[PDB]
Order: sequence, then structure tokens, then C-alpha cells
Amino acid sequence: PSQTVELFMMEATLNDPQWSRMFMSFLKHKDARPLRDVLAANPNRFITLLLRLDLQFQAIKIISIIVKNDDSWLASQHSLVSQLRR
Repeated sequence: PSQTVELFMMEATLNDPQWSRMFMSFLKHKDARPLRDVLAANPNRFITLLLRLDLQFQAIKIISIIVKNDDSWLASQHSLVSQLRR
């Protein structure tokens, strides 16, 4: 998962709507426990990418997929809530 996330989250790939749509199909698969874990452990890229509207929307979309199946999480006071508040 380490090499794949760095290639699929690149801005040049995220600009094309077809590439983004195909990626979301992969991320919604139920057998991605070893794949979605690395996304939740790397919030640095999200901060630099969340803060051009379509790219922000894709940042908005990716959050739901990692939260809709991982509700028992995010009980701290980290900056992700602060950026979403802004």
C-alpha cells in the first residue's frame, strides 16, 4: 500500500475525473483493511492538500470513505477538525 497511495494521490492523477472515480471504487472495497490503515496514519498530506475546488472536493470525499467504516476513531483534538471547522 505504501507505493500505491503515493501514486494514486498525486495531483496529476487526481485532476482527471475518470482516475478519481476508479480510485474510489478501489477504496470502497471491504477487503482493504491493510490498505485504508495507511491513509489514516498520514494526515500530513491531507493538511497540505485540503487547504482547485474539485481537488478540495476529492479531499472531502476521501474522508467519508475512511470514516463511514471506521466510526470508532478520532476522539482526540488534532487539527483535522480545526480545518473542517474553517
